Amino acid sequence: GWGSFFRRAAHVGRHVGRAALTHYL
Repeated sequence: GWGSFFRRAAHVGRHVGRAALTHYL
C-alpha cells in the first residue's frame, strides 16, 4: 500500500535475509 509496513518490523526474518553464505552448512 503506502509502503507495505509490516515485515519491516524485523526485515522478513533476518538471518537468511542479511547473509548466510558464510556458514559452511
